[PDB]
Amino acid sequence: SARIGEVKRETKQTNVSVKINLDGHGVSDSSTGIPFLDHMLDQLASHGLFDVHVRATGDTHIDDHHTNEDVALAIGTALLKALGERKGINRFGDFTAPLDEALIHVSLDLSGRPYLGYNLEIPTQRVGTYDTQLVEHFFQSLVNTSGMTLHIRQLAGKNSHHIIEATFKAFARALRQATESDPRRG
Amino acid sequence: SARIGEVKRETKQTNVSVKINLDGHGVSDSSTGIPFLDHMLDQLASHGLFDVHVRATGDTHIDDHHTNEDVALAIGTALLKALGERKGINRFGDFTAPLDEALIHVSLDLSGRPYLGYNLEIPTQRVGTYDTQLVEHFFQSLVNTSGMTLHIRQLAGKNSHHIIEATFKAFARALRQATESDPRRG
Amino acid sequence: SARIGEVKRETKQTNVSVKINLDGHGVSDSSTGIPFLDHMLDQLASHGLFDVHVRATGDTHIDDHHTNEDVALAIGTALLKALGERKGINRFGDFTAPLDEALIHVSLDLSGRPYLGYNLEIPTQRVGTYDTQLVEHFFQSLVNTSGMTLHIRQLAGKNSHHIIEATFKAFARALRQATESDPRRG
Amino acid sequence: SARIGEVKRETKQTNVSVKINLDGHGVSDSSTGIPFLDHMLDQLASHGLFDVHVRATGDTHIDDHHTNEDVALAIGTALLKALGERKGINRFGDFTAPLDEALIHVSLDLSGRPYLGYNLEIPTQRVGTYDTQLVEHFFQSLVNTSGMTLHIRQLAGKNSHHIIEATFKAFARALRQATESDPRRG
Amino acid sequence: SARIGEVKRETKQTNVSVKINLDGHGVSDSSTGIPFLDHMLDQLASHGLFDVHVRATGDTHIDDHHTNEDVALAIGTALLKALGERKGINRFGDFTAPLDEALIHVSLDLSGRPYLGYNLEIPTQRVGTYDTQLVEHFFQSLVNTSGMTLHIRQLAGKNSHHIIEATFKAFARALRQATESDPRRG
Amino acid sequence: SARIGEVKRETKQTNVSVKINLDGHGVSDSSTGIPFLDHMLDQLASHGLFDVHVRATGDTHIDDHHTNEDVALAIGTALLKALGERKGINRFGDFTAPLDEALIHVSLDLSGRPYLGYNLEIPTQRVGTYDTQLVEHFFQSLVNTSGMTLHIRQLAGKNSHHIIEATFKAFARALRQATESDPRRG
Ligand SMILES: O=P(O)(O)OC[C@H](O)[C@@H](O)c1cnc[nH]1
Ligand SMILES: O=P(O)(O)OC[C@H](O)[C@@H](O)c1cnc[nH]1
Ligand SMILES: O=P(O)(O)OC[C@H](O)[C@@H](O)c1cnc[nH]1
Ligand SMILES: O=P(O)(O)OC[C@H](O)[C@@H](O)c1cnc[nH]1
Ligand SMILES: O=P(O)(O)OC[C@H](O)[C@@H](O)c1cnc[nH]1
Ligand SMILES: O=P(O)(O)OC[C@H](O)[C@@H](O)c1cnc[nH]1
Ligand SMILES: [Mn+2]
Ligand SMILES: [Mn+2]
Ligand SMILES: [Mn+2]
Ligand SMILES: [Mn+2]
Ligand SMILES: [Mn+2]
Ligand SMILES: [Mn+2]
Ligand SMILES: [Mn+2]
Ligand SMILES: [Mn+2]
Ligand SMILES: [Mn+2]
Ligand SMILES: [Mn+2]
Ligand SMILES: [Mn+2]
Ligand SMILES: [Mn+2]
Repeated sequence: SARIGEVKRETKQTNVSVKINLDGHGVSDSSTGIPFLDHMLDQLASHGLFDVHVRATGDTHIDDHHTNEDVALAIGTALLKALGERKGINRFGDFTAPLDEALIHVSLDLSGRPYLGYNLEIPTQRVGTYDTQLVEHFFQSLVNTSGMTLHIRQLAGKNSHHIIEATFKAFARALRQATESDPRRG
Repeated sequence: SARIGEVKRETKQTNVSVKINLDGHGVSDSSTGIPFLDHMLDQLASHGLFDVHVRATGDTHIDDHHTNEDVALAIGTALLKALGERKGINRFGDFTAPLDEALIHVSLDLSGRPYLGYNLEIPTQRVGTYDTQLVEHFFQSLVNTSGMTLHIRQLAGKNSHHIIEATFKAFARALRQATESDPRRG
Repeated sequence: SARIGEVKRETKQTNVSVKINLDGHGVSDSSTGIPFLDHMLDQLASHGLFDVHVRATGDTHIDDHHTNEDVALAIGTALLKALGERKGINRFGDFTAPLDEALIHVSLDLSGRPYLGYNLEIPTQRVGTYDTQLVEHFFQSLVNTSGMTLHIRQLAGKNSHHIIEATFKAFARALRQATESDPRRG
Repeated sequence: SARIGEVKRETKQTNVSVKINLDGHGVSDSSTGIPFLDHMLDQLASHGLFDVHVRATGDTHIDDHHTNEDVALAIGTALLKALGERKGINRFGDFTAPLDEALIHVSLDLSGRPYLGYNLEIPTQRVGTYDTQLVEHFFQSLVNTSGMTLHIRQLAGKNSHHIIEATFKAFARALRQATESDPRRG
Repeated sequence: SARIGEVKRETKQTNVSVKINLDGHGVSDSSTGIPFLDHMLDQLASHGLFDVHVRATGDTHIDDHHTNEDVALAIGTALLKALGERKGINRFGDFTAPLDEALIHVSLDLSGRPYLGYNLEIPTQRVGTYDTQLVEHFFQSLVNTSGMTLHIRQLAGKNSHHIIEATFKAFARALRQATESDPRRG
Repeated sequence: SARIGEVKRETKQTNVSVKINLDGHGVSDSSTGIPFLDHMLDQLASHGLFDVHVRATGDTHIDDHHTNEDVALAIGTALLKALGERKGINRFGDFTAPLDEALIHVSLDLSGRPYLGYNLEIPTQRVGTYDTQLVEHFFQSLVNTSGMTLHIRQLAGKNSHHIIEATFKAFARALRQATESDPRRG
């Protein structure tokens, strides 16, 4: 049956619930209190064919940082849980996706060793109300709990929304590849 | 008994109440009308083991500047009052604390001569709704009324929230050291 | 009697009322819909000893630009009206004022020829909700309708609020000097 | 009556007595054990029309530093005391004075917030037996206890005695302006 | 009683056993098949007062890399286990230690978030038979499984053995501080 | 009982007597014929809680060099003697202390191998009558006879007296730490 991982975590700052199906149909059901992040999690579901269910609340009066971080941490853990024994999967993923003028290359390995390589240069400080420093932190936190090797390379781009969104498209497609069955490893 | 300092000050712009216990247990009770500052004052309490009670209101319609300044001024005065005759204390504090990639070295002396040395380079203009120029002004104002020699050195950091928060962790730990009894000066 | 100038102007975008007494006592009564500008107009009154009455409404949904501009234009006209025949006045003003680390030199002549020389470098984009580009535009518009020669020189400064506020202090003091009676020109 | 401030302070290192009349006639009566400093305090009295009475002794065997510092601290306190409630005064001062080729601009505000901006470049290490590093320290210490905002800008100069002396002339004249009654604030 | 963590892990490449006592007496009992690493683990025990028991074998015919990595991973896990609920500890550590001309500053937080900041510049490729690239990898792997925030700053140094050994001295002393009881958090 | 070291040495150039108590109460009793050095030795006693008794005479007609050197040599020997078998001590010390704008980091190890790392940049040639080249020589000579590893790093500073004095404060505090009992090495 489908590989599903679920995490619930409450702290004094945030409360987060995540459920991810690696064998999904792109069902997008994310509400973090951070609308731009919800849009990116929808991208993860649609471009990766994951089913993504996220609920979070938190101390957004301070800033979006703790919520963003705790959502990412929980997603990484949910991915780890869903992966189970990791038998028979491709393990590696590699994809370069555009959004108009933006072009982002993502390469990853479900290695069990956390590492983020990241060189995005996002030229504005806010996309809507979303602090663009939080993009790197989202991926770093996700890597840290999932135990993923992840490289994100900005090949082109000028519009901040395009850069970030193309990153999520490429990541989702690379992660779909990595999590799928390898037909010669059954 | 415990060294407690209290200040109340009302101006045409702000109204501030501060009570600080140098011999506290980290009781955090700060409401300034500036949520990010409240978070940093919680850090001061938790990392310093001060009991910190702050209430402020002010002209935040203009910007957070007058409130931030008047809170800092009052805290410096409250620290001065709490210190009393300053007998038997370590006087000096020195600590370097991280928050992830950020690393901040704080050195201080409860000297009676105000000085701020500060080289933070905070790469974004807003953390939540908090103007990052206000960090330096908070420490400068606090130094001016407390009569503290304070040096803040940014050794590493990229995320603005991490840089500022690590600064408060390091400051709190250095100030705890300085305010504690020196076992050989009794 | 006192030199008073009054202007009312309604356009499709803004509605502005200004009354200025050159021989005032620093009565501050400004409500523009732009809180930071209200604070600066209070500075004008208090540091210049002008009585300043301003009411404005406008299309702040778009941005503060049209309101800021129309307020400034009306103030310049009100100053011109109040000056009347300009007999017996000092005409020239010259003052350098600080606000903490900021230091601003203003020199002006009530010449009848508009000119703004301005070299402020305001290092952040927003003070509260006030767009810092609007400072230069305020002075330019005021100069244009008053027919003033005005030079503003930033000698020092780092905090944007301090830079802008010191500018208004220096301007107010220079304008007080220029508008006052010359004891040898009666 | 005249605004007079008096300070006496004895430490293990120095003994200092200061009496300053803000409403003086330039009576110069300074003996610090540092002859060049006595000359500068005479300049303060003569160019500011303060009456300045200073007596100091100290550990000049070590160097002039502690004496210079403690004299400056006491002067700042005496100024603060003499100012009293600060009602009706100009508050701000601004003057540029030469001594031959030297030209020094001083701007100050009796603000209650200490700040020194200082860019003198004194090209020799000793004027007589006076260590030229002590000039900055004199002004810094004075600012710290008086709660003054003070900016000192070297516009020209080559001879060290001229640079330092012009600074005291300009400071004295700016401080006279700041401390005098504002005829419209009675 | 004493906080002890134990890890055993066998892979196709290496076999590692670690037992660490956080409340030790500096008992040094390390045999990794990598003599220079054994020397550094002795330093960890002696300078940290940890009891350190390590046994490892592995594919040193290929190079020391897999053994070094797997030892480090296991040590990080053993530290995590030994820490237990982490109640009442200092949590943060900060120390700068020399070895002759080498001087290394280590700052760490037992945060639960892995991060390594590292700027060593080791000027030779081999210390004995030990590949000096393996130093960074040892700390990175240890951080990854322990969930430690760790910064290592080379302040001075020329001799590779001195640089690496001073790093272990400083790390051990910082980790001792972090793991010890905070007398005010009981 | 208290760890006391005493040295007497007469040469054709100087005559020096030193007695140091590592377990002192900050008793300061130094007379070298070099007043600035006496002030620094008082700092050593007060900031380190050493009891420091020094008497020296010498050929100060030539310059202060031989006296300064011979005092330092004797102090290093006295420290070595007082340390005795060096059992149970912390051995390492690490502290960063300010004096106003100056900030100096000292790290040391009572290693038995002499080394001085020193990067002070003292911007004037004389503090009082004390030749500022003699600061480095004092520490070098002390290191050479004590067998100490000592690093002195200037992090900030402009006033020569402040730079040198902060160095002695930091050194004294680091040396107090190194010489004190380690509670876990009894
Ligand atoms: O690539 P998708 O099919 O998910 O479509 C993306 C949308 O165009 C949208 O999110 C967008 C287009 N430009 C910025 N954002
Ligand atoms: O160090 P603390 O125990 O006070 O925890 C701090 C929190 O992690 C939090 O304030 C934070 C983490 N990243 C940004 N902020
Ligand atoms: O100079 P004033 O007496 O008008 O006082 C100004 C206030 O201190 C205030 O507007 C301010 C201080 N720092 C930023 N703003
Ligand atoms: O300007 P004053 O009237 O006080 O006269 C100053 C003197 O000329 C004197 O102090 C001087 C001239 N050159 C260096 N010093
Ligand atoms: O600092 P320790 O007491 O552990 O002694 C270290 C030894 O001197 C030694 O490991 C060494 C000295 N130079 C390189 N290595
Ligand atoms: O830090 P201490 O308590 O020893 O006080 C030092 C004195 O202020 C003094 O030595 C000094 C202050 N500025 C230069 N020297
Ligand atoms: Mn974070
Ligand atoms: Mn989109
Ligand atoms: Mn301010
Ligand atoms: Mn935080
Ligand atoms: Mn316009
Ligand atoms: Mn203001
Ligand atoms: Mn000083
Ligand atoms: Mn002269
Ligand atoms: Mn590897
Ligand atoms: Mn060795
Ligand atoms: Mn010599
Ligand atoms: Mn001194």
